[PDB]
Amino acid sequence: VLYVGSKTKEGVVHGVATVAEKTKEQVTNVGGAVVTGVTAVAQKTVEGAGSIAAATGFVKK
Amino acid sequence: VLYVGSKTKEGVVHGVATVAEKTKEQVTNVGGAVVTGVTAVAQKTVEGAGSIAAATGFVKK
Amino acid sequence: VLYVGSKTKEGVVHGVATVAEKTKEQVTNVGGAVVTGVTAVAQKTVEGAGSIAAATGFVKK
Amino acid sequence: VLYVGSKTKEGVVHGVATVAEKTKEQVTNVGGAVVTGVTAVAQKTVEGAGSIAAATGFVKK
Amino acid sequence: VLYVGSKTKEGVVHGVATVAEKTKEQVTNVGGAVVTGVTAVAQKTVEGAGSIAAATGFVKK
Amino acid sequence: VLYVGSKTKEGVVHGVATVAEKTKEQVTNVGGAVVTGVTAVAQKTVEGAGSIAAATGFVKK
Amino acid sequence: VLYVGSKTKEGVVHGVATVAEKTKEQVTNVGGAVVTGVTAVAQKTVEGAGSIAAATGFVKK
Amino acid sequence: VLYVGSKTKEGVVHGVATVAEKTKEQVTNVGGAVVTGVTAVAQKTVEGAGSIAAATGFVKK
Ligand SMILES: Cc1ccc2c(c1)sc(-c1ccc(N(C)C)cc1)[n+]2C
Ligand SMILES: Cc1ccc2c(c1)sc(-c1ccc(N(C)C)cc1)[n+]2C
Ligand SMILES: Cc1ccc2c(c1)sc(-c1ccc(N(C)C)cc1)[n+]2C
Ligand SMILES: Cc1ccc2c(c1)sc(-c1ccc(N(C)C)cc1)[n+]2C
Ligand SMILES: Cc1ccc2c(c1)sc(-c1ccc(N(C)C)cc1)[n+]2C
Ligand SMILES: Cc1ccc2c(c1)sc(-c1ccc(N(C)C)cc1)[n+]2C
Ligand SMILES: Cc1ccc2c(c1)sc(-c1ccc(N(C)C)cc1)[n+]2C
Ligand SMILES: Cc1ccc2c(c1)sc(-c1ccc(N(C)C)cc1)[n+]2C
Repeated sequence: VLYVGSKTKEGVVHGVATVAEKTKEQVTNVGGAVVTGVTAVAQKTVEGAGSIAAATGFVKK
Repeated sequence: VLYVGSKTKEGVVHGVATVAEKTKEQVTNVGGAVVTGVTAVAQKTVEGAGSIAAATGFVKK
Repeated sequence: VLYVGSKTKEGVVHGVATVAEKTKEQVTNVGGAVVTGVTAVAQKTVEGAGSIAAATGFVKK
Repeated sequence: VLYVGSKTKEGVVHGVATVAEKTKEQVTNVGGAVVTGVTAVAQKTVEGAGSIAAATGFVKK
Repeated sequence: VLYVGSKTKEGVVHGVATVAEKTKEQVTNVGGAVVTGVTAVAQKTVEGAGSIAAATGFVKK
Repeated sequence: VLYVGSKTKEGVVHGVATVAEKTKEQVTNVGGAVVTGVTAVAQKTVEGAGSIAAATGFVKK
Repeated sequence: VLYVGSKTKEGVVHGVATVAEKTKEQVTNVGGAVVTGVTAVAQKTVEGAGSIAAATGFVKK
Repeated sequence: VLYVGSKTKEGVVHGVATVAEKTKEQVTNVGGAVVTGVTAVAQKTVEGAGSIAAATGFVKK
């Protein structure tokens, strides 16, 4: 009955340095799912599913 | 009955430096799903599904 | 009845330095799922499934 | 009834330096699931399944 | 007699990302010389002295 | 008599990522010379002295 | 008489990632010379002295 | 008479990752010379003295 939060962190990203030097980056997709290059991502979910970088081929029900 | 939040963080991104030097970046998609290049993203969901970089091939019900 | 959080961390990423030098990066997908290059990702889920870099081939029910 | 958290850490990644020099990185997927290159990832799940880098071939029910 | 320069670089700085988070930065100088915080500086000198971040206490001739 | 330069580099800095988190940075100088924090600096000198981060106490001739 | 330079490098710095987390950084100088924190520095000198991070106490001639 | 340089390197630094976590860094100088923290430095000198991190107490001629 006396919750006291103070300077708390939940789902936090900080202090990120990235260098990426590429000559050729190619993605070829035929009927599927491709996720590429996810950087410095943060989230908080309450009462639900939390997905960040999810690829599902297909759902053929 | 006495929740006291103070300087709390939930789903936070800060301090991000990114350099990307590419000569050729190509994406070719035929009937699928492609997600590429997600940087410095933050969210908070209450009572729901929270997705950031999600690719689903297809839903053929 | 007297929860007192103070400077706590849950699902936190900080202080990350990355260099990536490639000449050719290629992804070829035919009806599947490919996830590539997930860096500096943090999340917190309450009452749900938490996935970060998940690839599912397909769901043929 | 008197939980007192102080400077605690749960699912935390910090102080990570990575260099990756490649001439050719290729992924070829035909109807499966491929996950590649997951770095500096942290999460905390309460009352749910927590997966980071999971690849499932397919679910044919 | 046939100098042919092509895409040459001399005194060049490029692709620099910097983050600096400080709570207190102080400089106290009494009769001296202080240089602080020189970032991403480039020069080319022909037939002369080239100095970038030089501090000389004093010249009492 | 047929100098042919092509894509040459002399005094070059590139691809630099820096993070600096400090609580207190102090410099106290009394009659001297202090140089601090020189990052990503490049120069080319022809027929002269080339100094980057030089501190001389004093010159009492 | 047929110098042919091609993709040559002289005094070059590239691909540098640095993280520095300090609580207290102090410099106290009384009549001397202090150099601190020189990162990712490159130079080329022709027909002269080349110094990068040089500290001289004093020159009392 | 037919010098042919090709993809040569002279005084080159590349691919450097550094993390430094300190609680207290102090320098106290009284009439001397202190050099501290030189990282990822490259130079090329022709017909001259090349010094990188040199500290001289004093020159009392
Ligand atoms: C910081 C924080 C976050 C959530 C949170 C609390 C504190 S306390 C609490 C709670 C949940 C269920 C019940 N009952 C049904 C008896 C009573 C309290 N929640 C859900
Ligand atoms: C900061 C914060 C946010 C939400 C929050 C609390 C604190 S505490 C609380 C709560 C949830 C359910 C119930 N019952 C059904 C007994 C009673 C209280 N919520 C929903
Ligand atoms: C920081 C924090 C977050 C959540 C949290 C607590 C502390 S304590 C608590 C709780 C859960 C279930 C029940 N009952 C059903 C007896 C009573 C209390 N929750 C849910
Ligand atoms: C830090 C922290 C996190 C969770 C947490 C506590 C403290 S204390 C607690 C709890 C769980 C169940 C019950 N009952 C049903 C008697 C009472 C308390 N939880 C769930
Ligand atoms: C790219 C470039 C820049 C300058 C440069 C050359 C090429 S070639 C040259 C030269 C210097 C001195 C003399 N003599 C006194 C015989 C003859 C030529 N300079 C001065
Ligand atoms: C790329 C480059 C840079 C400088 C440079 C050359 C090529 S070639 C040259 C030279 C210097 C002296 C003389 N004499 C006095 C015979 C003739 C040529 N310099 C000075
Ligand atoms: C790339 C490069 C840069 C400079 C350079 C050469 C090649 S070749 C050369 C030279 C120096 C001295 C003399 N004489 C006095 C006979 C003749 C040639 N320089 C000065
Ligand atoms: C790559 C490179 C760099 C320097 C360089 C050469 C090639 S070739 C050369 C040279 C020096 C002296 C003389 N004489 C006085 C006969 C002739 C040539 N240098 C000085």
